[PDB]
Amino acid sequence: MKDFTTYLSTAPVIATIWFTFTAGLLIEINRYFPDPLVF
Amino acid sequence: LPGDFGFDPLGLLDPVNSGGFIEPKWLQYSEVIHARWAMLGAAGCIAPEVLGAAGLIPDATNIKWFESGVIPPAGSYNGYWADPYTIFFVEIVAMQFAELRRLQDFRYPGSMGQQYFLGLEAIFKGSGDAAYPGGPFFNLFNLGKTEAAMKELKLKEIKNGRLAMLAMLGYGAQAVMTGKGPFQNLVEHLADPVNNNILTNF
Amino acid sequence: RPLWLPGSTPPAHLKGDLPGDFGFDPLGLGANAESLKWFKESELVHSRWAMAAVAGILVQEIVRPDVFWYNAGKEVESPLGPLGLLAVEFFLMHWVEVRRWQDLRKPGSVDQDPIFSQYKLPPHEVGYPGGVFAPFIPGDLAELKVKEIKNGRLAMLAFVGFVMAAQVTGKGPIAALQEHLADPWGTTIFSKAAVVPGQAVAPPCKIPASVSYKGIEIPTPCFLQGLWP
Amino acid sequence: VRPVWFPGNPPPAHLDGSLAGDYGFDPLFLGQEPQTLKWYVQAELVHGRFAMLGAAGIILTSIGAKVGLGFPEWYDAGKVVVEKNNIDFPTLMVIQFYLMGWAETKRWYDFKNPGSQADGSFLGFTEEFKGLENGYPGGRFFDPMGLSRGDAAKYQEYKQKEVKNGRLAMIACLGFAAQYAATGKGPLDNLADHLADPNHVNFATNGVSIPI
Amino acid sequence: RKLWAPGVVAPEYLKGDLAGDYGWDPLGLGADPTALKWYRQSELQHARWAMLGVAGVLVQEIVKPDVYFYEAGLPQNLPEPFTNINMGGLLAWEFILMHWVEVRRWQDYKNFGSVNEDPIFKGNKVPNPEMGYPGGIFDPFGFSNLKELQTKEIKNGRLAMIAYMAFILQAQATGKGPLAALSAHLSNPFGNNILKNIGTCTVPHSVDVQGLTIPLTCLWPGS
Repeated sequence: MKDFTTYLSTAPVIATIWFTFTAGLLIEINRYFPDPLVF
Repeated sequence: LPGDFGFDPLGLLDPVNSGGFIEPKWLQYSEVIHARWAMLGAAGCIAPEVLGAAGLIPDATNIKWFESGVIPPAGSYNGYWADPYTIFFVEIVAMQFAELRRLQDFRYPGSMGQQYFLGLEAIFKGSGDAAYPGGPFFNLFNLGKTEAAMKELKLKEIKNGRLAMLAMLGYGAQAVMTGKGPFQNLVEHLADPVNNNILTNF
Repeated sequence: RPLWLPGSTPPAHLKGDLPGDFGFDPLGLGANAESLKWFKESELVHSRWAMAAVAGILVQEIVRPDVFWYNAGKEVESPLGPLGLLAVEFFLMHWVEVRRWQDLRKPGSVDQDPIFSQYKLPPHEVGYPGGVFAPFIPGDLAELKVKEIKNGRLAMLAFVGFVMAAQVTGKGPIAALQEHLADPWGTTIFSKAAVVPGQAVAPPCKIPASVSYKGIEIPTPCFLQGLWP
Repeated sequence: VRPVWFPGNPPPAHLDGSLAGDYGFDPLFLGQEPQTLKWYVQAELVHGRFAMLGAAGIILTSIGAKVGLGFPEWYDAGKVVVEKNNIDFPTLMVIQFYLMGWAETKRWYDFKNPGSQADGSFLGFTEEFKGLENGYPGGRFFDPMGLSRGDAAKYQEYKQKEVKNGRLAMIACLGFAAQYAATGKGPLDNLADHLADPNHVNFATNGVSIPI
Repeated sequence: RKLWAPGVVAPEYLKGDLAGDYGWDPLGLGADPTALKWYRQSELQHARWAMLGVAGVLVQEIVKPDVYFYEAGLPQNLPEPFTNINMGGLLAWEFILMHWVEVRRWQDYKNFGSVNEDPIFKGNKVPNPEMGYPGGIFDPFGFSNLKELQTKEIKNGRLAMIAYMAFILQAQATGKGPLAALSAHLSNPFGNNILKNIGTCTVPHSVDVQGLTIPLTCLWPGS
């Protein structure tokens, strides 16, 4: 289990998950709020 | 050892570098398992047809075995007190328990006679050998207290079981080819050992 | 020792010192002595309340029949302002209850008539004021207390059974008694209802609905209606 | 030696039998770590108690429904009561939020710091917000009847019964959810139905659960 | 000692110390002593109860050969003094008194020797030698040897259990009393048998009592 936790704290997987999180954030943003131009 | 006529052409009994379930113990274990199964299957498929042939059972019964409904395309019976799947469900859970505890033995001998199982644990000490527990239940009567007659019974079991496996093969093959009862085929080939044969059915 | 079960074993904290025990606390809740004194007090309290209640309801049903004691709350009349009556009630009760509770939480602390300094109650037991509170005593508290607790628990049972009998028949307890006597066989909740996988049945209540008093119209539901059998 | 969740195999390391309901069941070793395990203990306790709440309210309401008391079916009840009353859904929700937040935050920071919540910094109370154990805040408030402070043995037995009935209540509320998701009816209705025909009232008859 | 089969071996614990023993515990249930006493008590329970049952059904079949005991359970099926009584009060008295006496027997099994006296007329007590063996007033004539007594008791009781169950099944099948079934097998042993009557029980499928109907049952999906 601890081995698993360490494997998840490895670098590229963390980069992965953070990017996935951010991207899903912004995609949902555009979904619910389409066509942003100003403000 | 029982049923060994040296009949191992490819030499599967090779002990060196064994493993997995390619291992003489599990191998012969499965052998006798399937053999007993085939004994039971022969009895099951054969009973109702000859039983109706004696008319001692009703004609609503004695349908050809495969027409039970196990393969509904092959035909089903109705009159069953519940649903096919209804039966099948409890059937699953029951056999799950049975086979699981049998395996728990095979992996850890006697290790199903310790956790509380309703007093049926001395019954579940069996022995130091799968396929041959014994115990008060799995050996009701002390039949074979001598090892000579013991191995005699063992060989008889082996021969009977392998033969019954062959019989199941025959049942399936004929019921596929002619699409009739095995008992039907018996009556036929008795009507003509000449004109009622697999050669006729081409 | 006489036990609430012949041939059984009392629990840990139960021995028989306090009257009314015979080794009964299957839940063993009499462990903490603080809460235990608390509960002794509370049980005495309830017992005495209920004894008074059954006595009054009985005697009143007797002398002034046809007046449903259960519905006296509704059908009482008096030229006095009900609001003033309940006010006097609340204040009187707040006083007496705070006195008894202050004495419980702090034993032997209010034993004086705070007005007439001459008057001050001797030392006594919580739940046993006595002295003025018990001026005349025939016999021994040894038996008085056991009889007290016995009669009190019994009267609690009496009161609650009266309430049930009313909700089921609307009759005063004496009326229900005469009814039972009339038909020993058919006057039973047995002969009134039963439950079976096929179907269930329960007797209907006689307490009709929200009672319409002088403008308020009190909502009057039933006590755990659906599960009467 | 204690009855394992699976007879025959040995239990895991971090599973021994110290806490009630331990039958050696962590096939995924989630409790390999002590902190996480203890946290999970508290979480299971909380969730089981919530499920107990859920089952009790459900069954009461369903009885009140089936018998002619006009009680709505639970999954409709929230809407129907907010409609029958003049209440404002968001107001209800936000007050409930306030309350659960404060209390659950107290619990949270007590899990963090085991005893800092009974310091008396609160109005005047002390040790009445002091946890007896993890997930066991036994005090004068969370145990006024003082069951924990007498017969620790029967107390442990009660813990056993607690976690037992808690897992039971969790599976029960899940079951109710499933009964409605399938039949669209009241669980007590479906109950009386299976009573009518166990042979022909079941998921196999629903054909939905098992899709054949 | 003759055992329960020619040549079979006995379990370690079956010694015949209890009557009617023949070394027959194929499923080792007689392992725990506590459960063993539990089960011996229950065995005697069921043996005696079924003994009384066959006795009653037999004598009533003899005297009033029309009641069909299997249907005697109805209020209409009651004698002269009372045949339209309230099953309510019936159940009332019955359940009360039985719960009492059963709690008495239960305290017995729990503490052998605990409640031997009449708790009110305290000049009254029966000495119990054995669990499930009150005697005393329960033995008005004091025949207590005791061993053969117990042997005949347990043996005949097991056999009576069997017979009563047989009567139940035969009634379900042919809808008739064992008297009728025997007269049937005598009029014809070839006819009048299970081979013909099989697969269909006469279960009248949930008759209705004064207040409601009771679901009915059959030992097999014969219908």
